[PDB]
Amino acid sequence: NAEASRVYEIIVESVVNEVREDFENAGIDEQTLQDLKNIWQKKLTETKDDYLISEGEEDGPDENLMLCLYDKVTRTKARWKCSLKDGVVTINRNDYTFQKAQVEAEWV
Amino acid sequence: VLRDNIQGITKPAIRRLARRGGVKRISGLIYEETRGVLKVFLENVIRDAVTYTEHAKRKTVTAMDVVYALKRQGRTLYGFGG
Amino acid sequence: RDNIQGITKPAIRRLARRGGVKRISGLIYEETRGVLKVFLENVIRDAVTYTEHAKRKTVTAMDVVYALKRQGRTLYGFGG
Amino acid sequence: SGIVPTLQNIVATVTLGCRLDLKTVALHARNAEYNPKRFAAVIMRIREPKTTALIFASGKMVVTGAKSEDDSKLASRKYARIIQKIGFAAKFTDFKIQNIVGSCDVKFPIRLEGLAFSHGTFSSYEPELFPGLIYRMVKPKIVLLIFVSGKIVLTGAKQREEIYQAFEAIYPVLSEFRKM
Amino acid sequence: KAKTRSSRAGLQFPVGRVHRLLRKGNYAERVGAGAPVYLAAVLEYLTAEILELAGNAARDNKKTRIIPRHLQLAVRNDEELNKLLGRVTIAQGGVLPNIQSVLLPK
Amino acid sequence: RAKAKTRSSRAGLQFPVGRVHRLLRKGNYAERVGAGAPVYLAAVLEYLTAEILELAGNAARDNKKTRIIPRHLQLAVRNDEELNKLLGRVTIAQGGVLPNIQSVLLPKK
Amino acid sequence: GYYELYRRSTIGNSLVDALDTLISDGRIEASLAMRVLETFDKVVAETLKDNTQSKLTVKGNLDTYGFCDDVWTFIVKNCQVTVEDSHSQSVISVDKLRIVACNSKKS
Amino acid sequence: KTRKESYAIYVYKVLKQVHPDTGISSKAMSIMNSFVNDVFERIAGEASRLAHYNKRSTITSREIQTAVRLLLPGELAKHAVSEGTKAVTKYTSAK
Amino acid sequence: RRKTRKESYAIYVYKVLKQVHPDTGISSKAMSIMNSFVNDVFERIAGEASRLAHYNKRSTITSREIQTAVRLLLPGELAKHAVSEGTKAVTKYTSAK
Amino acid sequence: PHRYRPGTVALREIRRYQKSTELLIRKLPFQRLVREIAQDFKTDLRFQSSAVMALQEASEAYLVALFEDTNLCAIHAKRVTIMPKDIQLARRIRGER
Amino acid sequence: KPHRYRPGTVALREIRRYQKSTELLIRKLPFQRLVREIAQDFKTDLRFQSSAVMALQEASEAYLVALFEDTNLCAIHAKRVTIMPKDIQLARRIRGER
DNA sequence: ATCAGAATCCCGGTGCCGAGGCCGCTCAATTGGTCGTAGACAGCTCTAGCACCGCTTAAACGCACGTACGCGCTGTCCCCCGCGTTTTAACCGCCAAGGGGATTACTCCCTAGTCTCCAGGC
DNA sequence: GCCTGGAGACTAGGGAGTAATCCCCTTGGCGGTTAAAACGCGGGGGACAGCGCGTACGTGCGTTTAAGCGGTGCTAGAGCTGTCTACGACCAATTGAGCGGCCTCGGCACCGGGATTCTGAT
Repeated sequence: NAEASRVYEIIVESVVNEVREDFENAGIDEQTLQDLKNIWQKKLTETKDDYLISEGEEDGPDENLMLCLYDKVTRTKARWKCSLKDGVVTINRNDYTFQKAQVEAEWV
Repeated sequence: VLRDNIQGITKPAIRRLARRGGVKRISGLIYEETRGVLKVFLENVIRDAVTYTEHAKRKTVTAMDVVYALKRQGRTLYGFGG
Repeated sequence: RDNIQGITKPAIRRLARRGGVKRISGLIYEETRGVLKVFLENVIRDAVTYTEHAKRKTVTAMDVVYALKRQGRTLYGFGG
Repeated sequence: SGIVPTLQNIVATVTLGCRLDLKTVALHARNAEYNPKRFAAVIMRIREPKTTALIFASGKMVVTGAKSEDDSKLASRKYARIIQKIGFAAKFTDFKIQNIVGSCDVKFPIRLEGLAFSHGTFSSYEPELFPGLIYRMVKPKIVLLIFVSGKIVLTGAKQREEIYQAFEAIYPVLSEFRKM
Repeated sequence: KAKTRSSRAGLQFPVGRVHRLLRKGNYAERVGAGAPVYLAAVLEYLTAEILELAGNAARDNKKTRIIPRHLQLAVRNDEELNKLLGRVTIAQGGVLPNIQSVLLPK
Repeated sequence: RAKAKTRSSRAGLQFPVGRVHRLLRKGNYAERVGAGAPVYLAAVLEYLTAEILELAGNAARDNKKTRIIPRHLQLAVRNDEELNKLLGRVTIAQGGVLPNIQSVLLPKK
Repeated sequence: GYYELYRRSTIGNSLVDALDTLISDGRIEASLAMRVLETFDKVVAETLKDNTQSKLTVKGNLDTYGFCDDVWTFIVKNCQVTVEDSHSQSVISVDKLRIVACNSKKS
Repeated sequence: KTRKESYAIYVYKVLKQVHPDTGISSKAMSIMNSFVNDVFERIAGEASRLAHYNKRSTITSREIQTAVRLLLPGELAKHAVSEGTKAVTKYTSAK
Repeated sequence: RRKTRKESYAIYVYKVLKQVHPDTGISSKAMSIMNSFVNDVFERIAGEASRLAHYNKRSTITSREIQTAVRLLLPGELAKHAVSEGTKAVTKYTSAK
Repeated sequence: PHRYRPGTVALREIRRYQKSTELLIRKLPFQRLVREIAQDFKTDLRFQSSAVMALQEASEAYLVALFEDTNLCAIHAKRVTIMPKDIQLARRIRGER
Repeated sequence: KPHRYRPGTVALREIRRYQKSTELLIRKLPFQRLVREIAQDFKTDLRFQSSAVMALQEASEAYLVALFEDTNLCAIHAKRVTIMPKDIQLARRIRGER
């Protein structure tokens, strides 16, 4: 929503700033920095047997994926509690960013 | 609710430790303060014991390693080897 | 004898001032004389033990430093 | 008596022969947990029937959590079928069930102190260590867990028959120490 | 015939083993003959004292078997041995049953 | 026979590797002493000496002095947290104490 | 010795296609592109570590799980996710969620 | 080597002479073994330090006696010294 | 007669001082304090290495035991930098004769 | 119904737990805590049972002695309830902090 | 009227002065006489090196100063300023000296 | 705010003794060689540490409620602090004497080292 | 009857005991004198007792949950053993580095005087 857009803007500004030094160190003009940033911004704006899991591929925009870190994992027979950290999630073509999350899972 | 491992030192455990120490009445922040103190103490003793272990080229922390770690700091412990 | 009274009220007051004390009760002086007497008996007992082990009749500075070292009060500035 | 214990968990072992490269098994298979440093095995679970397979380096696999013995072997068949799907070729051999655990309730209060006093050399009771008393029998070699509520745990049995006679044997002793 | 050094000294502790541990423990290049005898006597006396007080504590609790609780009572109840073992923890020993007077009911 | 070279010069140290080796051998610490043990120990002693002497020279500069006195060593030790941990049970003669007054004792308006 | 985890993220996905389009153009060398991706991973990790305040809870069935190479991969079913914006809890019912995880510090 | 080293037999003998009809737990045995080892190590270290202070190279009865005086409290030191000198006298008499 | 030699770390402390502070001097009492400090840290590290060699049934004190004793006694930052200096010195000494 | 007067049950627990010798911290959360702490130093460390038991005995002894000092210095302030400033005072006097 | 300083101003001035300085705060002949009387109880006809009495005095003054720091801290803990002997007894109890 | 007195800081001058450098000497560190043994390393064994299960049950936890207590406020009185005056003994210097600590030299007993028997534990 | 430390005998070298010496350093005394301790007083401000209030902490009760038990698996890794080789003890000759003594001059200390700061009453 608002918070996700603001944080994404911090990532954009910080990365574009930090990256330029290596580009200049090797002879790459400052025009490329602008080109990469503008096109990158445009794409963000517009975009917003059964056992064998080896044949797994990104379904597309529809799929919901969590990239996060795990503090620790607890073991229970039915409940599967798990503390998670530093995660960005995308559900129903919307982006929600968090520092920590708690997931409780059920072992059918 | 899932809690941190340091929170695994539950409030009744700290209260029992206080009762053995003679503490009739306990505040509400004594639990967090005691968890922090215990974490610091355990960090020091386990760091010393893991150093003793790494010197012996072992991958398992031995009870004698903990006894030697405790003995240098003067907090001697009887009952796990001499 | 009267020598424990030689640790005077101003001397104990100065020691408290170095310790950061702003107000001293009248009984701190006798309490401090007792504490100092106990400490000195411990340290001088150990020092005279070290001296007697060396079959000497003079308490050297090394006896005092050695005695303090095993009471955990390591002293720098007098050798060893 | 009028009670028959119900088997809940079957602990079985199967050896597969050829040594396994666990990394491929962990990557290809689902519902797998392989932390190499802590433990030299992958923990694998299947929803239906609910079981837990521990697959080791040498090929020996351990199946637990099975309600019945035929259910346990069927679960092993499913594990063998999926491991064949992984890409490792192995043949099942030396199937045996070393331990099965049975739970039964007499539904009547019993006095643990009398049982402890009568069989003090034979069995040991320690209230603070455990609210139950362990009961070790020379014949049959079935460890028994006794409780004040009257829940009796049967463990240590190769086959169902062995626990069944052991429960039948324990029932008169339990009746003797009945309350009221 | 051969007689053990403990029987010669009149001790139960092994003078020979104490001598070995003194020689191998890197305390000096030479160890005197009287040193393991004296050290074994001191260790045996301290053992006898602690075990006597622990047996008294075990009789007080109507027990015939010294447990760590009785060793803790023996150490912490005697003043001299509490000074000696003031920085020592005894496993499964607990504490002395001491309650502060201010906390007692009015 | 080639010209004698001190072990400290070989190790690039100022502290005496040979004297530390002889003290380790005579100190009754073990029946044998490795070759790199006095080198390592002399390096550690030189580093700790350099740390305290640098901090004491800084303290002596702060007091507009060019000699290190026990007061400067005391200030250097007690002002650094790690060194004060290392020398917690240590008493420095003629060192004084750290200037420290509790805030409750200060006057009020 | 630095985590490659956030490459799959939508923001990360946007960067990888943009660099790929740039490489197709040929404006910059490919090794530099890899360098930029590594910088992105480092920057995103610290900003996630500190610059976010939102709180959320996932309540759901657990279809499948996996733990290989110190990576925890959970597939969670019929999640009841309650997310609060930093500037109220909002209940979203999502059919399937993939949880990809990694330990804070790898050995 | 597989063989280990413990003071259990001697502690048992002392227990029977002091209190004939009292046992001792195995945990209490580990505590007594570590106590004997710790007190031995303290006394031997103090005696070694003593011999180093006086530029000696031998641990004699005098260094053990002085280390007992220094480490043990007054009543314990007095009685342990009396025991040690009695044992050394008996040992030297029988030779 | 002539007084027998009494070895001290006075000249080595003075060399290290002239290295870190080329113009700063040191009193005799401060030199005695530094000598006591060097002796104290020496006997601490050496006693810890002796106990360390005795615990692992070994009979030689090497750079390994001295390094582990430095990790044990010294605080973490001090231990890390003392281990770095000792490792550098042992490396340079082994590289040469 | 009948309610016990405040402080009677606290004293009952004091007498009970000062009469006992059992461990007052549950062994499994303490073991998890030990392993977590140990992870930060060296990874993939295994722990002997007796090692965790010795760690738990030492931790309970340290915390009981700290609580005793905390109670003494809280009574010194003419109080009964112990606050964290009492722990900070006791630790400061002991030299821990 | 003569000039007067409010109570505690001069006490603080002495605190700053003696914390700034390093001399020994006990006179050396009374402390020496105390040391010799105490040593008369252990061995008779003892003699003391001058540096031994100086080391004893430095150790005693450092011990008393650290004790008064702990005493002041535990007095302030009781929301007080004046130290009584019960503060000293608390400090010695916590340090493991009683 | 203000001001005056008291205490501390700073600046300069003079002196004085202790630190810093030189020299002479001597003894401990260095170098080169030998030798014996500790430790590194590979290989075999077999124990126990780290998983899994599920059952049970007592312990943890959340909350309601009431009440002991902590903390803030107020009054009182007592005793510690500041200061002025008097007394005293610590400190400095100077001298003297003799005890005792350190040194050296000689001797002899005492402990390490080695080999051979042995004695309680199994 | 079969052993792993322990005791017995014997030898050789050196460490410790003992005796004489010397000179340092400790102990004892005198005197001046001055700063420090002791003593009296008065006041104020802080210790301490009482009160009061609300609040957080103890207690109980029902619910949940994880600690504890017991069993089993296996394999990593502790432990132990054999073998060899690098590495440290030892020894002897040498010699430069480190220490004792001596000198000398500058950092610091003591004195005194102005400037600055701080405290308390106004």
